Amino acid sequence: YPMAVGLNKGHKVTKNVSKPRHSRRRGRLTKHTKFVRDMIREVCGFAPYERRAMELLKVSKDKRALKFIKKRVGTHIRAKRKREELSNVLAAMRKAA
Amino acid sequence: GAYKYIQELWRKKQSDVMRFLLRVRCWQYRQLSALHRAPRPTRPDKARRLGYKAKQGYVIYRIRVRRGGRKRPVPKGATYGKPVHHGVNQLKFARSLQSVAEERAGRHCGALRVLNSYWVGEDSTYKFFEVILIDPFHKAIRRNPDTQWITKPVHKHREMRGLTSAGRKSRGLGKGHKFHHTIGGSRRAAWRRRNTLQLHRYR
Amino acid sequence: APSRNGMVLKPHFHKDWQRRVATWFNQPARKIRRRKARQAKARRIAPRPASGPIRPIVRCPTVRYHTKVRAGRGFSLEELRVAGIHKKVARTIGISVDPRRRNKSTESLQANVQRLKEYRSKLILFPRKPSAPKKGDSSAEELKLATQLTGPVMPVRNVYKKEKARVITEEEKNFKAFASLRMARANARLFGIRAKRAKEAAEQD
Amino acid sequence: LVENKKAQLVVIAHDVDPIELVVFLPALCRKMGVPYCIIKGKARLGRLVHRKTCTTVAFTQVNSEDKGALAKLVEAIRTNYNDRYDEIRRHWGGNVLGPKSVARIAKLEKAKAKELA
RNA sequence: CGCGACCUCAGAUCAGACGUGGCGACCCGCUGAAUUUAAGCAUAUUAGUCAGCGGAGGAAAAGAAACUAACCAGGAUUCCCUCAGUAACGGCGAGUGAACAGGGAAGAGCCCAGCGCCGAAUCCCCGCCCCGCGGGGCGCGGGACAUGUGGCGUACGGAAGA
RNA sequence: GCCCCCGGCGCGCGCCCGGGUCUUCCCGGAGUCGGGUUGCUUGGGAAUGCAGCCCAAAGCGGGUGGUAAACUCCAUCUAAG
Ligand SMILES: [Mg+2]
Ligand SMILES: [Mg+2]
Ligand SMILES: [Mg+2]
Ligand SMILES: [Mg+2]
Ligand SMILES: [Mg+2]
Ligand SMILES: [Mg+2]
Ligand SMILES: [Mg+2]
Ligand SMILES: [Mg+2]
Ligand SMILES: [Mg+2]
Ligand SMILES: [Mg+2]
Ligand SMILES: [Mg+2]
Ligand SMILES: [Mg+2]
Ligand SMILES: [Mg+2]
Ligand SMILES: [Mg+2]
Ligand SMILES: [Mg+2]
Ligand SMILES: [Mg+2]
Ligand SMILES: [Mg+2]
Ligand SMILES: [Mg+2]
Repeated sequence: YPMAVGLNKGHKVTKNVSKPRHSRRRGRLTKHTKFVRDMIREVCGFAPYERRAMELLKVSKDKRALKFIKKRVGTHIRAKRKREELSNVLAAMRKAA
Repeated sequence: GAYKYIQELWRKKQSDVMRFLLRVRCWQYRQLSALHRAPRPTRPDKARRLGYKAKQGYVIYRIRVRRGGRKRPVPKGATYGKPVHHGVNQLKFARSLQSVAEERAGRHCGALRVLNSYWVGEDSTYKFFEVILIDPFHKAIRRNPDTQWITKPVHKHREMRGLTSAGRKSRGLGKGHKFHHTIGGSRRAAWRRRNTLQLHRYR
Repeated sequence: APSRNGMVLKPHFHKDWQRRVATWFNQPARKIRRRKARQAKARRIAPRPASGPIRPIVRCPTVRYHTKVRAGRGFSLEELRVAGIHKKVARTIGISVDPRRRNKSTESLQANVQRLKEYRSKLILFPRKPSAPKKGDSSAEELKLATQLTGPVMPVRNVYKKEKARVITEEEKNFKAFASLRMARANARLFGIRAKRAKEAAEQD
Repeated sequence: LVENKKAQLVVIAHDVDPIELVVFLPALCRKMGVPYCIIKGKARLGRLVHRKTCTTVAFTQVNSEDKGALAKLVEAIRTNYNDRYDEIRRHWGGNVLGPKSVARIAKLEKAKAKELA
């Protein structure tokens, strides 16, 4: 009892569950380059927005810290990721201590 | 091995280790002249992924441009038109500063052929580039049939017809719904065929 | 300017069009350029067919045209890999290759493998040196014609269904409906909220 | 060879003017544990390679009669560099004024000491 | 003091090559008005056009997807028929105005950095010979380029190694 | 029929391990993308593209999917050579 519209939309067919494309394997974290960034983090340091944000992360407010990052980098999607990325910095500060 | 580390250290260009190295090199270049020869590229990774193979035939001209938009050259701002075209102090010049840096070099040395260019500093007013140049007559490049192509004279003055990577990002070419303004070749060949009338034999 | 009853006409002739008008009086000449371009292409080659790369079979992507079928551009790498032959081997055979094309449908996928099994059955090739690997004997004087016309296999041949006759049965003329479109169309629009209204019914507690 | 522990002593030139080519080395040999030395003369590394500058030399396969020469040095090279990596991490050089203005403040000490005497 | 190395540099009627200028119909990159029309006139329209400026070729430009799609899915560009005077724009006025489909012409696809492996296995010039004429090239010795990284296998359709 | 030139078979140079499956590891382009704004342009409208200025990236990442903004599920591509 097929249906052109509805929740089971269109012609019922056979899938082809097969191997993905290679280009999807693009931004994978790749244990060679894990080493490079976490060697060069201990070389360089941080940026002046990041360091004050880590002073803001401790005592000020979580929500002010994200509104700071979202004011310094582009989107709310990146402000989440940058706040998560620097939280694991701060966790390795005071719990590898 | 290390060209990943140069890439990653030059990546984060706001940290202390690099903000010294950027700020001194911004002082370093400003006391030199307008066009001269850096003997070897000061970002040896970044030249190399644009086409620099460290042998004879390839020159680097470190080149300097001034920041800011363009002021229209009408005298005293008297532009003599409708009240749209009083745009004296705020016009911003549909090319990038990098394309201007490619123009000044390649027409200064007309023997040479521009390949690409990259960023090496800006502090308040100036903006400093490097330009990689190909000598289309030396035997290191007229042999080696990877890079024979740049001799064939349709690639004469590639920067001033807007054809390097700085030039493609000027014209705005791509694919799809974001680039309908230039539907064949260029936006002028877009206008030519999208406003040619087809007056036919049998119409 | 306008007058008694007539349609509002907005032509685009304010722009000075007479400078930019392409005139087609060069239309018979290019047509004779191009027969004599294809025929110049005909007697260069050899035994190999003009329009010689074989095309795949592709359904047309819309809701409007997906009930017909079309010679695409290239056989899928994974289609062509089921036939077992390597990539740049295959272009020398005279098969078109396209890396961009997926295969979601094994009814589509196997239909092209049948087409490649057809073409490799069809193929009479010639060697450089007659060591006899994948080569042809003295074969019908280059198989009766050197060149094919509009694809090697007539790629359209759009397949038709008969389903010739049947008795109508009980419970199909008893149950089927217009309304099972309307019930299902309204089922789809309300799947989001009926999930949520019952979810907050049991979240209330 | 440093990333795969394949060399045993690393010799770094003084004067490679794109300094980017350096500042990842002494942390990398720190994390790997291969001892390194900062040495003077990029041409002086070139003279043992027949080239103008050489920037880096890694002693990889030692001879028979030379391992005893090597550990006699790698003791001395860990003694300065590798053991004091927490000290080398915080050397903030510079901030030295000119001797004209330094002699100005030293004379300013004398009269300010004349306030104190 | 004195030498030697390298780097930044400059000098030359140095050895040998190269660019300049022209025509500008068609192409490419920037710059850019106004008359006109709205029954007036500013936004709009004229038009991203004429004029200005720079570059090239027998074609140029474009090009092997950070695409279209929204379902039985297609599959680089360029060009033509249609989509269309249509979605959209606009003192929502005057007007302006695309694209994906679909059918044709034509159809050709590839490389490099990075990643490491190969002892720089690569390259230019000079010297001396080889070679047959019409002229330009392949086999030997020195001087450079070159580790701030030439070359061979390598490209995201995966690839490499055993 | 006369002269001149060019493209279709054959003595010597220069070069040569390809195909499948399994195990192992390898796998990427930055003052750039994006965000702010300001001009100009486009049919592109809660900003199509370009450009200046400032702010400035990531890796299960990034851009897109046509009304701004989150929470998603999925489709699809691999940018700054
Ligand atoms: Mg040189
Ligand atoms: Mg008519
Ligand atoms: Mg009338
Ligand atoms: Mg007119
Ligand atoms: Mg009037
Ligand atoms: Mg306009
Ligand atoms: Mg003009
Ligand atoms: Mg000229
Ligand atoms: Mg010419
Ligand atoms: Mg052409
Ligand atoms: Mg291109
Ligand atoms: Mg119509
Ligand atoms: Mg317009
Ligand atoms: Mg407009
Ligand atoms: Mg992604
Ligand atoms: Mg993102
Ligand atoms: Mg969404
Ligand atoms: Mg790709």
